[PDB]
Amino acid sequence: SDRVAQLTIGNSTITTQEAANIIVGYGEWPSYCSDDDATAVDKPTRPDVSVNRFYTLDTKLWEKSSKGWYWKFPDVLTETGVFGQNAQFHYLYRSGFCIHVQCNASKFHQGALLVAILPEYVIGTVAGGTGTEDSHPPYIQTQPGADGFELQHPYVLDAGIPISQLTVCPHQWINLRTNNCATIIVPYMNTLPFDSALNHCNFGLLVVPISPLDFDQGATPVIPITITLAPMCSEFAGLRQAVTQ
Amino acid sequence: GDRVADMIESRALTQALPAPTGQNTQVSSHRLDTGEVPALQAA
Ligand SMILES: *[C@@H]1O[C@H](CO)[C@@H](O[C@@H]2O[C@H](CO)[C@@H](O[C@@H]3O[C@H](CO[C@H]4O[C@H](CO[C@H]5O[C@H](CO)[C@@H](O)[C@H](O)[C@@H]5O[C@H]5O[C@H](CO)[C@@H](O)[C@H](O)[C@@H]5O)[C@@H](O)[C@H](O[C@H]5O[C@H](CO)[C@@H](O)[C@H](O)[C@@H]5O[C@H]5O[C@H](CO)[C@@H](O)[C@H](O)[C@@H]5O)[C@@H]4O)[C@@H](O)[C@H](O[C@H]4O[C@H](CO)[C@@H](O)[C@H](O)[C@@H]4O[C@H]4O[C@H](CO)[C@@H](O)[C@H](O)[C@@H]4O[C@H]4O[C@H](CO)[C@@H](O)[C@H](O)[C@@H]4O)[C@@H]3O)[C@H](O)[C@H]2NC(C)=O)[C@H](O)[C@H]1NC(C)=O
Repeated sequence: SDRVAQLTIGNSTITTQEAANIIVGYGEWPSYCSDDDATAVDKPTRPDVSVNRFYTLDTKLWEKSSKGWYWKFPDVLTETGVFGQNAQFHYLYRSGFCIHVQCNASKFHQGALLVAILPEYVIGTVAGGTGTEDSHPPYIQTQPGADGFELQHPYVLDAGIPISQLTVCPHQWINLRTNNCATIIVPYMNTLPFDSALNHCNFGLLVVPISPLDFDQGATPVIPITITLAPMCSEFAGLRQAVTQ
Repeated sequence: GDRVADMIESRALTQALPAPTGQNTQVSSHRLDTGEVPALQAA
């Protein structure tokens, strides 16, 4: 009654029969902006079906020597579907997300992942190596899009913060002896109630193998990791022509 | 001590309303209506 689930929203459902449990980030569901909070005076659009779908984005192969990946949300979906068309026309934006990452393996493979969220995941550099040149990260390390980006130094998460206490932020583990998926429901976290969808990326989805993959030779050596996400309770405002960046 | 009627018959337009905050914006919808036009002013 906990191992088996089904998440239907929009026209797309996903079934899982070896889940762990759904955690709701910071204990509350995504919701619409109340009139106590809103400052924009134009009526928002709320598509309510066409953008609240599980978008399956990409597939990272996980071998025995991987480091970890990250996806900046919502810039994984400003190139995809009716979410990517409404977020490019409209200046303002708010939504929550239901984030579901699948990674199946046999009952002989082993290894654990820490799929975790963290809001305002800013990216530092190696500062020129020795630490004296103020190098800023490029635009693709900042906002990789639906392609994702691989961590260089996952012990410090490319930001000088340790991964050992990433477990404070909303997370759950995918260890291949127990579960194969990890649902994380995230509300809209930001100070101001709407923001731009092209500039500001509210959070980043860190997916790091902490305990590495291991399997005896003869088993299937290709163990993919696919993340599917669904913008919940999304609404846009401030209509103008299409910007792409 | 007069019999004339000329002498015996011989003011702000705006009211200061209290306004602590800026005024709210009530919900409007579309309107397809002739006769009345709120945009066309006379400057
Ligand atoms: C001029 O001159 C110049 C100079 O020379 C030249 O150049 C050249 O070029 C060429 C071409 O390109 C080249 O060659 C190539 O190479 C490549 C590479 O190699 C490298 O690298 C690798 C990598 O590794 C990785 O992975 C692994 C697993 O796999 C792991 O373990 C590790 O760790 C790593 O990891 C990393 O990375 C990754 C990526 O992804 C990531 O993710 C992670 O994170 C990490 O970081 C390596 O390994 C190698 O190493 C080597 O070496 C060393 C030394 O030190 C040793 O120790 C080792 O062991 C090795 O050795 C081995 O191996 C190799 C291979 O690799 C071989 O060759 C040798 O002999 C031995 O055995 C390196 O470093 C490669 O890849 C390639 O190969 C390919 O091809 C060939 C022919 O061509 C063949 O034969 C093979 O087989 C292969 O094939 C494959 O692949 C493909 C593509 O990919 C595919 O498609 C196919 O299908 C296949 O697959 C298959 O098979 C396999 C087996 O193998 C299996 O597994 C699978 O499943 C399937 O079935 C090539 O070779 C070169 O290099 C260069 N050079 C140099 C020096 O380098 C030029 O060219 C000229 N010019 C003209 C015009 O000519």
